[PDB]
Amino acid sequence: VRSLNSIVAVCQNMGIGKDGNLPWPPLRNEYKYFQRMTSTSHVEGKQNAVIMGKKTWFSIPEKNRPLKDRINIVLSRELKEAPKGAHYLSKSLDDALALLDSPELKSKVDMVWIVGGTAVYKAAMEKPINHRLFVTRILHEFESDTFFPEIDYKDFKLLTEYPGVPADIQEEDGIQYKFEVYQKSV
Ligand SMILES: NC(=O)c1ccc[n+]([C@@H]2O[C@H](COP(=O)([O-])OP(=O)(O)OC[C@H]3O[C@@H](n4cnc5c(N)ncnc54)[C@H](OP(=O)(O)O)[C@@H]3O)[C@@H](O)[C@H]2O)c1
Ligand SMILES: [Ca+2]
Ligand SMILES: [Hg+2]
Repeated sequence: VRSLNSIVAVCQNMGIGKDGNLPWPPLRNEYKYFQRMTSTSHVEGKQNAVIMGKKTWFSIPEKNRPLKDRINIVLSRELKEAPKGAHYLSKSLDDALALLDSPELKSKVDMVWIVGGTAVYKAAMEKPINHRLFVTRILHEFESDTFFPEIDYKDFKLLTEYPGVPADIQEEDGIQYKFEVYQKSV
């Protein structure tokens, strides 16, 4: 695989979750952004792949699984088989990466998106591969029990602009946030 993409929503303390869910009530526009970003492939007849941890998979309402129009891969050191609705189960990021290169897959897959949690983000960030990180910074603090790993500001350069990513601070339900994109070049 030539490059990875990661997408995350973070609040002020770099928190990404609480009690198995998100720290904030629903933001419509943030959500649509996530969907649009992870679903949109730039090649006819291909689909994007989403990789996520076990807890993240289970955080999705059951009736809503797997994320439509994407190949869902779940990572677990404990499961024997893919949880019901998931396309593939992998024992590590490496395995997942490998699988994707598999012939069966390689042809069917456009983009690879890492959708968390912590450990998954971390692993992906450490691979010495081209990587783009799409961060939504919510400019408020909510109680969180799960956090985003530390990003190496020497590797990941924040782009000042990116195609299709609004630049201004957004607002919704009295909350402000901004979209940011960082890029690591290998
Ligand atoms: N704000 C956001 O953008 C965002 C995005 C995602 C999730 N969230 C939130 O974060 C929480 C879930 O995140 P989390 O960090 O707690 O959990 P997680 O990464 O989704 O789940 C962890 C489990 O996943 C498996 N796993 C994780 N990384 C792995 C690796 N490299 N190789 C193999 N297995 C791996 C392990 O399963 P086994 O124990 O079976 O081995 C591990 O216990 C929820 O609150 C969710 O709502 C927020
Ligand atoms: Ca476990
Ligand atoms: Hg927070």
